[PDB]
Formats: sequence, structure tokens, C-alpha cells
Amino acid sequence: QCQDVVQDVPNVDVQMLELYDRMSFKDIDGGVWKQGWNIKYDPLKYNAHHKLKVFVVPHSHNDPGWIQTFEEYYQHDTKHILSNALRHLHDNPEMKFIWAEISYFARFYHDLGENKKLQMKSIVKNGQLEFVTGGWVMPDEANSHWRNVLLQLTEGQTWLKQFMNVTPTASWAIDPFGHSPTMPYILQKSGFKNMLIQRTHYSVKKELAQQRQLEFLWRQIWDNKGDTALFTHMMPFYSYDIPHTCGPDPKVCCQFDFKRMGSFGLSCPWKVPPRTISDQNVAARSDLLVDQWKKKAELYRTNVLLIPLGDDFRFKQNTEWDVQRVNYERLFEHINSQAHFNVQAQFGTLQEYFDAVHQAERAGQAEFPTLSGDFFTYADRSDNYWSGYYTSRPYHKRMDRVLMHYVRAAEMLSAWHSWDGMARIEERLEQARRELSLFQHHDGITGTAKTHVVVDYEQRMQEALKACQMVMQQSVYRLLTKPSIYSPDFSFSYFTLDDSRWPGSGVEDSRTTIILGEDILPSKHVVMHNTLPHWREQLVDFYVSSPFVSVTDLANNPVEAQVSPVWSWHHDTLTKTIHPQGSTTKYRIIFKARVPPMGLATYVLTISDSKPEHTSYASNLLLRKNPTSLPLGQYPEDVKFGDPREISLRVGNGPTLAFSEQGLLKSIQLTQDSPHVPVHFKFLKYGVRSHGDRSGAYLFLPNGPASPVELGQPVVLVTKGKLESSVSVGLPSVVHQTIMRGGAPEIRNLVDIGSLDNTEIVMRLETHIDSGDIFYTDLNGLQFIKRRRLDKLPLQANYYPIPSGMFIEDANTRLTLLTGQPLGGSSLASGELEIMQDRRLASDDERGLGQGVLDNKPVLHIYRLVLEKVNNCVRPSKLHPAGYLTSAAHKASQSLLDPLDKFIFAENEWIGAQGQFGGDHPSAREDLDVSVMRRLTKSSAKTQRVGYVLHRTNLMQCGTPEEHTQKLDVCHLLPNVARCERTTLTFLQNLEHLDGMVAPEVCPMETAAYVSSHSS
Ligand SMILES: *[C@@H]1O[C@H](CO)[C@@H](O)[C@H](O)[C@H]1NC(C)=O
Ligand SMILES: O[C@H]1[C@@H]2[C@@H](O)CCC[S@+]2C[C@H]1O
Ligand SMILES: [Zn+2]
Repeated sequence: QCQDVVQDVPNVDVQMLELYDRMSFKDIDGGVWKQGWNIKYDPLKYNAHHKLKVFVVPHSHNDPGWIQTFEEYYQHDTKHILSNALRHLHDNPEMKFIWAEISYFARFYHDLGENKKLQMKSIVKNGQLEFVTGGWVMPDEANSHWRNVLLQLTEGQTWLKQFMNVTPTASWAIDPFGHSPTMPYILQKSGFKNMLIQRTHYSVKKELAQQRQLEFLWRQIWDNKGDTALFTHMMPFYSYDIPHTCGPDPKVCCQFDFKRMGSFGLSCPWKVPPRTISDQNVAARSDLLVDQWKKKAELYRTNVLLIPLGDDFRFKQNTEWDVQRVNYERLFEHINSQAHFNVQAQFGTLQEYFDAVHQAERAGQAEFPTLSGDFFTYADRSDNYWSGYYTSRPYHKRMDRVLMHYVRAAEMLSAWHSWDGMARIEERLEQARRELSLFQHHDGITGTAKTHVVVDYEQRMQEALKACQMVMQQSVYRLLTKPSIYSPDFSFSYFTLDDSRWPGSGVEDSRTTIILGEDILPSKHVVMHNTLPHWREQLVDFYVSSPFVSVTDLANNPVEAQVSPVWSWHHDTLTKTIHPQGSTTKYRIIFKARVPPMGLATYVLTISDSKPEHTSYASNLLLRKNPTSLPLGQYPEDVKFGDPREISLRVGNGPTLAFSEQGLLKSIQLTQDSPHVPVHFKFLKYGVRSHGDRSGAYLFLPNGPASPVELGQPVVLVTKGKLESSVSVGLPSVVHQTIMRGGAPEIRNLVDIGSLDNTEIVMRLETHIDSGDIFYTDLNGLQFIKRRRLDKLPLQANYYPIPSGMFIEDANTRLTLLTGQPLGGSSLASGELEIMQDRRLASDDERGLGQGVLDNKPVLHIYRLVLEKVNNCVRPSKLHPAGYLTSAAHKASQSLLDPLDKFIFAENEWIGAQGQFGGDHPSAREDLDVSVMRRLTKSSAKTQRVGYVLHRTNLMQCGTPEEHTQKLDVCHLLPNVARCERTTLTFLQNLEHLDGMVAPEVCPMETAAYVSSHSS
């Protein structure tokens, strides 16, 4: 049956948390290998019957945006690299080249004439040009959500299958800033057999090198059996550039980068230039180079050695192709003909290297270790830990998650039907997928690009959001209109999307008010979509032009609603206070929408001349000294005023929250009898060093622990309603909001760091929880990994990515913070959680970006806070490296990442309107998600095909019986199923033809893909 992911601790040779506890992390000078040691080898190791096989693998790192935009790099550099690669590989049959970034390759190939397309296909087919990974990008591994890692991988590999007829099975990840086990998870489920990584902490490289553990079978932290394992090669040295890839001595290796002799504007910082290889020097030059190779080979277990040959945007000029190729050819001729070296060296590809490694393994020459864990937080040297980019450019980090959801929703909503080409559905979805995929680049979501490049990514993402909205609203109109009435104009807006959290109140006033009135329009239809495969009820809100509005379902059943004011916060430069103003012409109406699995539900908003029977009105209390009046137009309850004071609130039967006089949480009481548990929010600031290394987009180099933000006497606004209550406070740089709807609170921070240079703003939670040095953070929204704070490491080393959540716990109590955006965070003392909100840095951090981070803009960060008793939960043992969410924390995460979508009908009357879609869809167990639903065929295909990605998480058992659900068989969601197949996660290979055309559900922590085929 399924593997147990909780109770059995895997036995692995290397467990990265255990390794971290034992390592000392001393930064001593190792000689020419500055972070290693002087490698020694026995010359007699190699001989006539046991040669060293060397693969020199030419490559070119092409960032899809960084210090230029994608299109700028394409025009100035990448199109010439690819054009000249085609020519030089064509003309030089033993030369090889690998290529990773399919965004660029697709941009290139589609501009080729057919003669050149054919020539390109021939050098791919014959193995000279080899694709590695084949994703749209080489993604960030820290901030990216696994769903978007899969999206971009699929975008690139689907392109490659269609146009190049190849599917890579080896991955190349030389530049992401630390590495995640989510990558082998996805890759192994996508047909891969091997992967390569580079940017791991220098101390880890030393430790694993000493044990010859740089090649390993990387399995997931919970995986007892090993079925998730993927063979992984970690490169051993400081960079992927030629000085750090031939061997341990960069002064020697630089002499073999033949672009550095002067005419190209490059040189060797170790002050010994390359020399052109001639018959007079080739023996000496070869003895230098072979000795470097044999030292590198000592770090690995086979007689097969990988030597990358490349750097950023290399292999551009024809003269560069020639100078590298001709000099290496002279070296190979000499080396391979001189028996005393016992070396056979050649240009090769990545797959060629791995195939030869595994041939050695099968011949019994090596056994590889098993490994679990991750490779965060990266440091490349000294105390320079790359935890800054977990937060840099947080606006765009948040935008990533918004677009993630709208791509899912657009693909799902439109998959139910086949569309005519004139509807431009496929066109808009392809654009949306590609812009989101581009942003997964390790200079996109990471916030490590130049200002104008960030603007380009943002503009692309905005176009993608508009594309999603168009597809979604067309789809809703089709799904909810009587078929014989449906008369679409595929350019028309039948609905507009309403999003309450993006860009957010205080960031952009982009929401449309529903305008009702006796002399204009009595009522309005709205529609909610639920992308999750279970019934959901959730409060939804809209802006309306009257407070006298009531809600009905499309059976005209009244729905209870609450009306509240529309409050906006202002930085009053004449009074020097931050305080709220209420609208006198628009109001918020809130009600519970109940929406089928993967379905839609319609409601109607109707105006009346007076308070309606089933609509209540929130009270409002402004706490501040010196108040002034707050008129609210027709809102029927007058605002109350008071001096600052502690307050407590409870919605429904839910928790009771107590707040300080400054508007910040102080305690949570779960039930009426129970203790008021201390849970205190605090905002603090980190600065920058005034000597030594400065923080920048990549690096976090604080000048000591954080200092509290001075709050003064902030203005606090309390809104109390039957359905929703909140406490909001205007603090320096942050409008902080705690919202209660009857379960776990929601936190919203409108963060505007303003002109506070050299400041990082952190939000900290202080509790009594006896967590010691342990805390948990997620990896890519997929899994939670145990962290241990290490006081032998500096503060910034104890920061980890928080892509979706974090928690601390003791024997009895857990506090989980779920996020709607990836940010950096830690637990720096027992009972604490902290998460960075924004950072503004005036200096560059000396990694090549050439600017600090001075382009901050207001961002609305969102969270859920879940305090729980966990003493009755079945948790992993103390030695297990994973943790798992409870039901309530998982649902709270889903609330943030995949909320209901809201649609407002744009015209005055919707003729043929229907009340619901998907009432017959199965309501699957809470731990299962349909992560992807995508129609894979256009309308001309006689056999339509729909793909599904199913993911089951693992939730802790805590004694909530929580049961009766329906089985979900995705292959029967559409009618006329003729076949159901299990596929790789990219949909590109059929793995099993399924009996009865039934797609089984998956095991906890597993992800599977299915394709259903339909004959009508
Ligand atoms: C793709 O490759 C397979 C074997 O590599 C070959 O049989 C086939 O003709 C190619 N199909 C295409 C070009 O779609
Ligand atoms: O962000 C950049 C990388 C970083 O490692 C700094 C050195 C250049 S690489 C190219 C970019 O992706
Ligand atoms: Zn890069």
C-alpha cells in the first residue's frame, strides 16, 4: 500500500540536518583551493587498463533577464550565440554544446528560416546540441511554488517535444542560489534519471568532497524505501566558470579559458594569462591541465570526469568558438596519444557524462551514497549568506502567487469545453503560462534583477493576468448560460474579476463598485468559482454604492450579509499621523458563498430603500487621542471614538483575540474556558553594516539583531460585525490588520518602506511555546522541513525561505503562520517566529547586479495565523527530518493561495443565467487537490485529451474523525471517456493504461498525472 511518511525515519548515508548539527563550518584558507585543501592523487591510480575518461562540456549560461531584459539579451547576445552554435556545430562534428533555457531557444527557432530549422534539428538528432533540463527557465528553487516549477518545466519540454522531438532526462542547475529537494521530486516524476547542482555552501562542498559524497541518490526526507531517489551530481568548486571547473587551482584553470588573452576584453585575475597551444608548449600545458583533472577526479568515485567549459553568455563570437575549440582540440590530440597520462578526453554532453558514470557503477566500480535534505541557506564565501533574496522585491513575489492561481483557474475553467480558434483561448493561455514561467527564473521571483528588468517582468505578468481574466470570464459566461441562448462575442467582457487582495486596498484602487439605484439598476448578478475539488464556503466581499443591499441565491433564498464601511488609510502630512478615512459613497458587503467542487455559484445583490431584513451593519470604533469626526454617508451606524485601550474580540464561536493599545495581538483564547495564550506581534528593523560587507539584493548582512520600530501613539480602528471583525493600526511603514471570521485569523500588512534606506522591516511573533532551537519551514509549498537554529552560524544563516508557511511547536502547542507570498524568515529564539516584510538597501552587494534595492513599492502581504493544541496529534519521532500541517493549517494555506474567484456581471441583464455549475462533481478528501486541469488538444482533434495533476498532501492525525468523502476519478469528470492513462507530470509520456478508465487517487505526499481521452 502507501508508504507511511510519518512514523518510519529513513536510513540515509547523508541527512543534511544531521550533517549541519555535526559540521563546524570553519572558514580556513585551504591554499589554491581556497575553501578546500591541497588534493593529492596517486599517479599509479590510472594505467593502460584503467584510464580517466574526461568529458569537456561546452555551455553558455543565458539568464532570461538580469542586468538586461529578456528581449535585450536576446537581441544583443543570445541570438548570436545560438546562430553561431548552429554554424560551428554543423561545421565541426566532434564539437558539442548543451542548452538549458527554452524560452530563448523558442524565441530563436521561430525566427529561423526552414533551411536553418532543419539544420538545427539535425545537430540535435545527432547529439551535438543537447538540451539539459528543458524548462522554460532554470528556476529559482527557494521562492518558487512547486506548481510553477512544474508549469515552466512543462512549457519548455512540451515545446521541445513538438519542435525538436526530444525530452531531456538530465537536469542542469548551475546558478540558483541554493537547492531544493522539490526539484528531484518533480524531475523524477517527469522521466528524469540524473541532475546536476552547483550553488551549495562552501563548507558542505568541503565536507562531501572529503567523503566522496558529491554524487548521491537524492531522496525525499520522508521516503523510507527510496522510490523518489534521483542521481545527483554536485560540482565541487566556487563557481561554474572555467577557472572553477577544470580543477582546484583557479590560477591554473584560468589559463585554459581561451577567451581571456586580451582581444575579448577579459583577463585572468590570478595574473597568468592563457597561452595559445602550439606544438612547442602542448606537452607542458597538458601536464598542467591533466594534473588539475586528476585532482578533481579524486573527489569522485568513478573514472569518468565532468569538466564544464563555459560562463555567462559565452560562445557568442565566431572567433570565440574557434579559440576554445582549436586549443582544446590540440590538447586532446596530445593528451590522448601520450600513454603516460592514461587519459581519454573529448568534448561531450551532460547525458554522455551520466551514461558513462552509470556504466562504471554497473561494472561494480562505484557505489553511491544516499542523501536527504536541502541545500539552504547558501553562502559562497565567509559570512556572505544569500538569505536577502528570500524577500527582495516582495511586490513581485506576491504577484507570482496571484498569477499562479489565476493561471490554474483560467486553465481549469476553460478546460470544460472545446473552443473555436476564434475565441483565442489557447493563445491567451499560452501567453499567461509563458509569462508566469519566465518569472520563475532565478533573477525573476528572486528580486535580483535591475530595476528596468523588474519592470519588464511586472508588465509581462500584468498582461498575463489580463489574459487569464479574459479566458475565465468567457468560460463562466459559457458554463452558466442556457446553451440555446449563449451568443458569445469573444472580445467582450461579460464579467469583470473582483479581487479583494491584489493589488490591495492601499496599493491600487482597482476595484469596481457595483452601482445600484432605483433610477439606474436594481440588482446585480455575481458568480464565485472554486478551483478546489471539494465544496467550499467562504466569505466574499464586494463594493456597492448603497449600504441597503441584500443577497439571494438563484433560488431567491435570502443569504445573511454584513455591510461595513470602505476604510482607507492616509499619511496625513499636515497632522503627521496615519489615520483612516471612510467612504461616503461606497460600502463593503460580505456574505458566505457556497460553491461546488471545481464549480460555480451565482448570487444576486439587490438594493432597497432601507435596511434589509437579512443584512446587518458593523460597528466601528476609532481609538486615538484628539479624534475628529468620520462621516459615512448613508451608513446607518455612527462611528464611535475612544482613547487607546486594550480590546478583545470574538467572531462566532471562534477564538477570542486580545489586542494591545497599539492595535497588535497579545493573546489568543481558543475556547471559552481555556487559557488566554500569549501570542504577541511586534515589528522590528534590521540595518546594514557600516564597515565590511553590505547587504544587497542577494545578501543579508545585518548589523546585529533587530531593533523595535518606535510606534508612537498609533491610530487603531476596530470594526465589529456578526460575520467579520477586524483591528487595523497605522504603524510606521505598515498598516497592520487582523481579521476574524470565526476561525484562524487573517493578517494583512500594507507595507510601504518609503525612503527608509538601509532598513529591513521584520514582523515577529513572540510566544511561550517551548520550541528550543527547532522550527519548520516549507519547501516550494510542497513539504515542511525541520530546521535547527545554530548559534555557531551568524544570524543571516538561520534565515530560510518561507514560500508558504512556517511553524514552531512543543509537546502541547503549535503556532503556524501561513503566507500568501514567499518571504524570508526564522525562529531566532525559543517561542519566536519572524518573517521579513521588505528591505531597502542603498548599496550593491558585489555579485554583479550593480545596484542596491531602492525601487520598493507598497505591497499587501497576507497571512493566516493558526494556534493549535497538538498533544493528541500523531507526529513524527524526534529523529524524523519532516513535519506536517494539521487540517486547519492546510485549509488556511489554501484560503490564501487558491481563494474563491469573484465575477461581476458587466451588463444590466444576464439572459439565460443559471445558478450553479459542478453540483455533481465529487467532493474529494481534504488532503487531495487537482493542482492542474488542462485541455491538451485544440478543437480540430477528433480525440480530445484533458490532463490532470493530482497531489495529496499529508495531514496530521489528531483525532478528528473527519470522514465520509467521495472518491475522485478525474478520468470521468468529462463525458464520453474512451481511455485514461497515467503520465509523467508534464503529460509527455504515457506510463500506464488504466483499467476501466478509472484514475486512482494517489498516496500521501505523492503527485500523479492522468490524461483522459474523449470521443465526443
Ligand atoms: C522522434 O523520434 C523517434 C525515435 O527517436 C522517431 O521514430 C520519430 O520518427 C521522431 N518523431 C517525430 C519527428 O515526431
Ligand atoms: O544573479 C546572477 C547570478 C549570481 O550568481 C551572481 C553572479 C552572476 S550569475 C547570473 C545571474 O543569474
Ligand atoms: Zn543565472
